[PDB]
Amino acid sequence: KTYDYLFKLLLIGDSGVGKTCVLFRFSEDAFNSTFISTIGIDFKIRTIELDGKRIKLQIWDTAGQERFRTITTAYYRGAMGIMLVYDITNEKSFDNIRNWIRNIEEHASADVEKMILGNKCDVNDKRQVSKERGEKLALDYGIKFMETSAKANINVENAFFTLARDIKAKMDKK
Amino acid sequence: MKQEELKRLYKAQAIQRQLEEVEERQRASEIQGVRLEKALDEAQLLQEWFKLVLEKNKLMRYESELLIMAQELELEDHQSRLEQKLREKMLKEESQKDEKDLNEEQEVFTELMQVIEQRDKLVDSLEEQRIREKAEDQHF
Ligand SMILES: Nc1nc2c(ncn2[C@@H]2O[C@H](COP(=O)(O)OP(=O)(O)NP(=O)(O)O)[C@@H](O)[C@H]2O)c(=O)[nH]1
Ligand SMILES: [Mg+2]
Repeated sequence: KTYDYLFKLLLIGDSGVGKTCVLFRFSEDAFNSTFISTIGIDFKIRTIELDGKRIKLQIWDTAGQERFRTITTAYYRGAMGIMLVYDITNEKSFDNIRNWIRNIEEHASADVEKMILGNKCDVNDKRQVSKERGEKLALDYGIKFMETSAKANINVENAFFTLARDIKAKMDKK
Repeated sequence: MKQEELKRLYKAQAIQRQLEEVEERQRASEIQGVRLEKALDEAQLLQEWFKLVLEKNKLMRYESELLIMAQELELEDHQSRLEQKLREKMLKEESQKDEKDLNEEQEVFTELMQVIEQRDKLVDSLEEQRIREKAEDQHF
């Protein structure tokens, strides 16, 4: 009804980095410390109005665990935006972003937009990846990066808004 | 008691409330339809009947839409059930799983994924409605 067009987005990243909680706060304004790992894949809707335009966000939430990596790969192709999520409190998550990008190249069609977020920045205390590291990596790929916190509602909005527009600009400009 | 499936049920009920309003005015619109059909200043009333055709159209768009929203929530519920059932099955160790347990665990995983599939099919068909509305309403 309300939506001019809808975009399919995808959240990928090692298990536990908070993809589900990120999607939860974006769509619901809420958070739950309880850890319940995504089984297979899920998706949620949020319609937004940027540029005077309402766009229906169909956001797919992949399971981080290798068990389902198989299945999650199936949904890379239709994706029109993808967000690679790593955990500031875990560096190994940060290093697997390369593995995720390889996955993107094997399954997502090259035109895909891309964005990287380091989440759980609400507490620096156990930070093991400096924010500077993350940004220079993103710039190495050229794609936009941001730190976020689903616990504190920091940049979740911001992030989804900007990837949503970049796909807009790219597709209407075409 | 339940927890924030609540939202799903209140919303389902609201959807059927406005559904109810809608086929209410579908009945009314249809009856004025056959009244003015019986009629055929006449120019003015033709303008009015034109308004009513527009109205039937708008009502159909809203109605088919509401029907989808309804089945969306039904699927979301079914998904919730299926998911928590699979997890309870997954807590037992693989060593303790026999063929019945393994296979039905299996079975609920696939039913689950298929339910997700149909959710998306509703998103897509909802979209074909959006684009057709754009396309024929382009003349308007
Ligand atoms: N402090 C903090 N904790 C967070 C944040 N986001 C998620 N968490 C916590 O970190 C854990 C990860 O949750 P989850 O969203 O399921 O991560 P995930 O990447 O979806 N896991 P999986 O990929 O297996 O489904 C949870 O215990 C959650 O409460 C955040 O922004 N800040
Ligand atoms: Mg998850």
